Amino acid sequence: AMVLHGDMIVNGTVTASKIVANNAFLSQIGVNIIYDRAAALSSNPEGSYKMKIDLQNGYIHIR
Amino acid sequence: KDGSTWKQTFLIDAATGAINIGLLDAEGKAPISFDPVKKIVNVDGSVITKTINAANFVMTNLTGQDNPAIYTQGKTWGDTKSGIWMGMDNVTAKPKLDIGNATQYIRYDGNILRISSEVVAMVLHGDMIVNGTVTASKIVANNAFLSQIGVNIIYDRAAALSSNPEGSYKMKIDLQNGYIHIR
Amino acid sequence: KDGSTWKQTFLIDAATGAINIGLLDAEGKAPISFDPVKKIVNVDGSVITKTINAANFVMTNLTGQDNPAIYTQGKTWGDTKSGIWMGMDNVTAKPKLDIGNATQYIRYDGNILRISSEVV
Repeated sequence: AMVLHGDMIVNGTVTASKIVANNAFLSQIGVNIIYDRAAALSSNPEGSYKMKIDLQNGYIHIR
Repeated sequence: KDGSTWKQTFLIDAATGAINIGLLDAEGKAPISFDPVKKIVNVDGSVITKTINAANFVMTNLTGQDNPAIYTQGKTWGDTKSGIWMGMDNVTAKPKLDIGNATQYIRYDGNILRISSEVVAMVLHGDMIVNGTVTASKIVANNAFLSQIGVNIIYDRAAALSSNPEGSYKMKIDLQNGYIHIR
Repeated sequence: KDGSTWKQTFLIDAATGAINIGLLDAEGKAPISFDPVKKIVNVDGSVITKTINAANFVMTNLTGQDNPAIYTQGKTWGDTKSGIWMGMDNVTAKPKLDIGNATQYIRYDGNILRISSEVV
């Protein structure tokens, strides 16, 4: 329900439950456990990937 | 009396109970003339109106084809003009409405609405547990306290916000073909 | 008749076609008095109204400075009050509108709108 005719400097909080886009010129990030859309958009986001860099427990799994 | 024109204004006739006031323009009627026979209360216009007591909202004398409505005469739901229309339309049995032009406006029908316009179009005064689907085409933010992720081929905003998201980066971890390129 | 005040209500004069009803408050007029000479249909107020047939929407007798509009008397587009205003404003030639206060409301002008509010 957001039809856009201008540029938004949001003075509130931009929350959400899902996100699809083509790119993102962001400022600072957060990604707990590196899946990929090689698996995410693909079925089972824990599906076909080659290396999942989880920064929580010294986890560099290389495939 | 006037010239050869016996202009008559007030009348009461003991033949049909007709009660007439004001000059005549109709074939046998005047703006505020009356006819208790086949009773009808006919009036029009009010220079001063500072009050009502009931709504004066519905339209009747035709249950279906006098649609209850307060609207701009000469414009309705589907006109390119920037006029207005409100009330309970009865050709659809439920309210029609349109405020503004045909591109930057608010349209409504008794069942659904069409507001093809923005606002500064998500202004937020509360916290959202979205019960729908939050889709999008682009995203810019300062951080994200997410739950689960997806990132096909690890670029960086060292390249993404920078020109050519395939631009200046140092290691692109694509999880699709055993691709760890280190620079 | 009353006291030394000959309060007159109904009248018809064969000098100017004047048709008068009700007590007088104006200089030479009454709420539902009439004057077919320089014709005018003047009335006001209706205790019972359960019907209309045409909109009763436009405002005329001044093409530009009687703006076609149904609105709260004493408030319009740009007032901090929480009143309302609707219709085809003619000082801008197109509809003005505002429902609610000056912070949590919906504003509109014939061309554009300003709804500085949320929804869930």
